Amino acid sequence: EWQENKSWNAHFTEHKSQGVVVLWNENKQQGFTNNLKRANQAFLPASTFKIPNSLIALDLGVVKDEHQVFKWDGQTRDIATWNRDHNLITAMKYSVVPVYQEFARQIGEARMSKMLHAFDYGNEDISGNVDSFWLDGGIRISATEQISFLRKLYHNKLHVSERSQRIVKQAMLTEANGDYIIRAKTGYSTRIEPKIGWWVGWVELDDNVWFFAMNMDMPTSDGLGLRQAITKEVLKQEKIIP
Ligand SMILES: Cn1cccc1-c1cccc(C(=O)O)c1
Ligand SMILES: [Cl-]
Repeated sequence: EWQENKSWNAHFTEHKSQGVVVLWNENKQQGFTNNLKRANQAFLPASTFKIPNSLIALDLGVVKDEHQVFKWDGQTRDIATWNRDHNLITAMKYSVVPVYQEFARQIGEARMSKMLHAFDYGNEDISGNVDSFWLDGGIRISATEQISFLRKLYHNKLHVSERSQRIVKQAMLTEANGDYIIRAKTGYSTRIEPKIGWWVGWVELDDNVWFFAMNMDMPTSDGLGLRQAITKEVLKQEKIIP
């Protein structure tokens, strides 16, 4: 069941923004969104694609473990944090595209396509460059499809090893305190209109899990912090976090 709560739109209007937040109450098997239509609109995943990409690279042995160092190729890029060595944890933390492009090249088109089909991921279309299709290719996924994929990951039900799923969930760790744990991944799609920002993941509580997927229009990088801030405003309104 899906329920529409337009009162969350105030959190977007407050910041002259437009977007969608989708929540799923795992215990109750109930979903909530401010915009049912946009919740099912499929967009490029951009760096949220680092979740499946990590899973595939680990299961195929392209990445050995979360400590393997992927050395910087020496090309100075516009993101300072990318011009350094990384492991899986830091590469997800800083959304280090060039590390994941190398992964994708080693995975290859055929294994990439097969895995995404096995994951039931979005429209399963990797058309484009094997090392950029999640940024400017044919793959599309909606906020509700992100949640359905993440639920499989949470439960170790994806068709990769349990170990691979455990490592990626570790790498998704974003915030933890005495009240909740957030495992999540941001995205920023700039190469093809509409430019949007993503945040997808879940909130672990003592006795429930709330999955979330949000996206919002992002004409400039100035608003990127609104991805987390708006989501948290919704979570606070629903009393999921303090
Ligand atoms: C600052 N920036 C401009 C374009 C892309 C980025 C960027 C780099 C690293 C992480 C993130 C993020 O969304 O978390 C964004
Ligand atoms: Cl952890």
